[PDB]
Amino acid sequence: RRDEENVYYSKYLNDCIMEAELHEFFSRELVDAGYASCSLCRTIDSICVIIQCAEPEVVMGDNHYRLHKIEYLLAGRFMCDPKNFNIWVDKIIKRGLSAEIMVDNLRAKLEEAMPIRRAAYSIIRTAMRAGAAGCEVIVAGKLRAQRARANKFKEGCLISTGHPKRIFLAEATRHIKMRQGVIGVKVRIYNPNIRGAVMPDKIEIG
Amino acid sequence: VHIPKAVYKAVYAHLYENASLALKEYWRVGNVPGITYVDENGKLCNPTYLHVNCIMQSLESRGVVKDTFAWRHHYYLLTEKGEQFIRKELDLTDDVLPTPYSKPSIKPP
Amino acid sequence: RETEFCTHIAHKRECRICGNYNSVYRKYGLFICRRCFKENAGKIGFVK
Amino acid sequence: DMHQKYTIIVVGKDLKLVERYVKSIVKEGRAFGISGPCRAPVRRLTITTRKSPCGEGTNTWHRFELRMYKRTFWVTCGGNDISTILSKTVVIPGIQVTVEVEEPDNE
Amino acid sequence: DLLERNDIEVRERDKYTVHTLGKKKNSVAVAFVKAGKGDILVNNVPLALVRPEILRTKVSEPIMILGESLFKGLDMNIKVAGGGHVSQIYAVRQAISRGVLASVKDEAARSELRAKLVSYDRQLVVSDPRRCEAKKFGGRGARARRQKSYR
Amino acid sequence: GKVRTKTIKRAARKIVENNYESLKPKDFQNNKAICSKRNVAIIPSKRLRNKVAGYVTTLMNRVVKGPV
Amino acid sequence: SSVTRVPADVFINSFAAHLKNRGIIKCPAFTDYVKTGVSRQYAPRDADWFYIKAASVIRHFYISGSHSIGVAGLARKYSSLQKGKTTPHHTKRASCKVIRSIVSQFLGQKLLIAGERGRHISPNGRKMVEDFAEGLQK
RNA sequence: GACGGAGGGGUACCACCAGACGUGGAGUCUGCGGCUCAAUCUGACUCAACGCGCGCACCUCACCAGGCCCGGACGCGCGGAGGACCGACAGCCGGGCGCGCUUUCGCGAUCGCGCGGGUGGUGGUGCAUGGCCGCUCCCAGCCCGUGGCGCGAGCCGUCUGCUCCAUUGCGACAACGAGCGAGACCCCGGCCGCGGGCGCCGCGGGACGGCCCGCGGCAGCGGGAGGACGGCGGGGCGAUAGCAGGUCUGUGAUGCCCUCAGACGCCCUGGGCCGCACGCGCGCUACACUGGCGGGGCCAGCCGGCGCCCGCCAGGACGCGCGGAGCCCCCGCCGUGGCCGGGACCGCGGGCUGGAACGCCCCCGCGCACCAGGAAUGUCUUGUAGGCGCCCGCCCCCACCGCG
Repeated sequence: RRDEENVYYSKYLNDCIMEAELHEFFSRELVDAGYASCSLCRTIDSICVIIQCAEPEVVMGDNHYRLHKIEYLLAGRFMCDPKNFNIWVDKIIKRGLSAEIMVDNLRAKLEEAMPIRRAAYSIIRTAMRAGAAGCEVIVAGKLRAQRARANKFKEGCLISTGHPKRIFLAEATRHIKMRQGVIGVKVRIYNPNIRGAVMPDKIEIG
Repeated sequence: VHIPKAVYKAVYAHLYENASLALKEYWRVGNVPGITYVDENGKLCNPTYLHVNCIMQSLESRGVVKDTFAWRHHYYLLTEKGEQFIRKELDLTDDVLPTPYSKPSIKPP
Repeated sequence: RETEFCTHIAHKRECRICGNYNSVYRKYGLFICRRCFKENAGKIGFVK
Repeated sequence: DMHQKYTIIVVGKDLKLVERYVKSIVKEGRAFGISGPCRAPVRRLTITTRKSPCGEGTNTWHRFELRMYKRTFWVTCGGNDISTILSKTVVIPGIQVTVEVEEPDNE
Repeated sequence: DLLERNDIEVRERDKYTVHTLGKKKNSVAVAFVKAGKGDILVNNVPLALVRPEILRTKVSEPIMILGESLFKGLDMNIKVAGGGHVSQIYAVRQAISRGVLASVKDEAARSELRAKLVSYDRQLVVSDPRRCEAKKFGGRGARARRQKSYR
Repeated sequence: GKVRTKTIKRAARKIVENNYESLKPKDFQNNKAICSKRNVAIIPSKRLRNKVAGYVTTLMNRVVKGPV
Repeated sequence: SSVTRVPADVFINSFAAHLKNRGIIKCPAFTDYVKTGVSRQYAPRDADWFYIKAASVIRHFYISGSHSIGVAGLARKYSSLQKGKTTPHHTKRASCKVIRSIVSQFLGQKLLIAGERGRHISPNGRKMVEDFAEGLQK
């Protein structure tokens, strides 16, 4: 027979919302660092964050002053006692392969005057360079005439329907807003590079 | 408006102490978090909610702070030149106490 | 206007992500919105 | 030392991540008497919602459940000593770990 | 009320060597068996009185088909919890019939007793694979949907 | 009704011509070991290993008598 | 074998006679103007209903023994549905105080004994019911 | 390509067999047109509008009848510090607060006022769009590199054959070599091992058209045995291409647009969403004896707090950590009588939750239709239909729904 109050089972939920709130602040202020994912490691109420970034020094910038204002902004926001919050950013190898970095690197060219097909193939170049099986860039919105539509530019085979899809493929959606209207851009990258699983279709023989 | 003078000094020093003022964004009267210190001479606890918010737009437009509202809570941060504005108006002659806590050591993940 | 502002006190639930005054969904104290939930649930962690 | 039992509770949602933590936690029991694992009855907080952002379309419901898992061990060793044992346990991220004294009721 | 650590807790054993289990539609009948005096107090209620009278013959069927030659002088304490009023009764039959075949199982009498078991029901020998089904996202029930609108 | 998927049929052919002697006409399990024996072949998941194994036992029958 | 060998419900009528016969408890005079439950709109018409209820109360308590069984748990063992409302029927509780009168009076008769949480069947109670086990099987 | 009241082949209870459970007829519920209002907020109309945008006394609230106050930030030009402006009791007034009015007391630049630039705005256009679901699509199709073929659109591969849940395979094969989708995969279950236990929970196996016989180049089938399971077990994702499908009313989604101080800001008070001749879509409960009805005996699972006096009860007081459903079934009652079926309305009360009943609960009455349903349709193959209950979504309170 057991007591069911289990008081502690809500704190990991608050931590789950925190990871969410941490993602929403990070993709707002750490886009030039290529922010991908953030982690929460509090065991003794010791806050630890591992931001994933294309290059990590990009996050620290100036002897960690840039990080610390935002480290104690995180503390202030989450009622975390100041200085308990600590962020050790990790550097991302194969920066282009990660989807969130790639979709952002497109919004960065598109918000100016770069062509769509030119930057679609520019983004595709990074995924082939990063050993992705394929990269697909789907831009949507008011391209050309006011009546909107989408251009899908895929190089290399890409999968997206199945359980492998949520084990090998990765993706992100950047809602870029331009001068005429909202032209959301979304780039998916299929990578069979993951060593956590092998496609159950793939077979190797003597 | 006609808010008390103490709040202007209270937010500046707190904004510099944490080098940020993420603010609960509430247009409803209720507990006012962050600047619990509004000096004394009238209060020994937090000031009116409206005062920080109305001041925050004034600071953001002038450029003393930069704001990136995310979820309901605001994510206000003291800007690079804010350090000069805050330090000069508080009459601090030299660079005072901000927020850095050394450099983190490699973590398990 | 000391008396007039917010004379009324009422439960003011809000989607924390959305600020919605409707579809709060506070099943476990969470305020992820009926609609805002799928978009943010992936980081929070929820599975089909 | 105060040889007071500390009940071990690990709240981790990823059954596999928490599985890695269990094997290391049991290992440090060679240092101080680990108890046999008491994995939790699965708790599946459940949220089911209409998929459509608007009300249009046939009602379609997306079923969302995440199983937070608690792992239970019981360890009796010095109160200061248990904190050192946790140095050995792997600090893989996003797990809540607590140790609580099973004190003889103060009497 | 089923698949519990305390499926049988009070028993201290003391000669209940044959331990059986009955699963008949999300219901468990756990029967420790001793070579006693034919006392089958399933749920501490003598087999002679059961809640559904018409269905007593079904519970008597394992004991009657097998016969008193092995059944007499054998006592099984069955605990039944989980499931419903008559689902439990089938679980009780599963426990009783598995047990008497399992008191002489090493001896070849298993083949003759299994023959008595399979002529009656293969379900007495093998557990029921039938449980319950998931409700639809639209309408109520696994196999039923809301009456349609126009068309 | 059962018909094998192309992935199973293709790999099975390789496993029947890689080793006919090692595989067995009716013993599915002997073939199952050869199907998942690391260097000899790898089938991700037991069900797929089972799928190839059923065919490689039928293919073993085919190779034994008048091979296709 | 006190209630196990006998049908406990068959014992319920025999000890219902024994409750008035041995003078255990009394009919509380509210046995004429009150109904058994909010679910059971029908008024009990047996006139010996409080004696069968005070035979049920001890049978429930006897098997559970010192399981700290409280008044509500006894009352919610004869719960029925509420009809007469077009809304689909749902199970509703029996009157807790009619049952509470039974147990509080039974405390004096020593078939009910004070304990942590709910009351239990007293050792004296364990003896009285035992006699009717022989009476029922003989 | 789309259609064919054109063949030849497929196919599924979103079709029909064979059947069952229904609805429509009847009370009531919840919406939807219509009516009326001061307002009865709005989208949404075959499927793919109509218990849909997740329980409307207030908030919500978008609507109406009023009433306050700017929170007009930032510059520029100016005005101004015993003072720019902000407040204020006495009475009146307006439900009402100095809200205005008499009256004269405060108050500290936090600014007054324009000039540009504003916070906004469930204000409009989904026919400016992003996203995100619906539906085509319980259907297997989609395409690619190189080479054929024609000036080319566009074919070939992508096949009448031969199987399948399936472009699932097979065999042929100006095509040859791929791939995405399908299947796999994944999620609970069946069983069976072990590790390991505050809760039964972690990890493996096993089922494979494998094995038997027929008939088949082949694909496979069809009858078998064993077996937890027999040839997807209800299990979730979502090919390609889209549709003026919906939503600016889910947001610091967003274009334009529109308003911006007597605000479409924001707070407040009261009301309306439900008023509601009428038609309609899910629904609930009826029409009783295979049944209402006196207790007794219960027996769960998503999985659960329980206890003492006060009360028929609803409910309270005082407490502490604690402990499971109806259906059915055993025995009474009543006798096919609108009946004791049935509970719809209606009058006194007892309540609770709540600032505030109008909401809901209880009890003593009161006993509407309704006796089995016209045209017309809907849903399904085993733990299924039905039959019966249980938690939760949403909630100060409040399931005839929704997911289970």
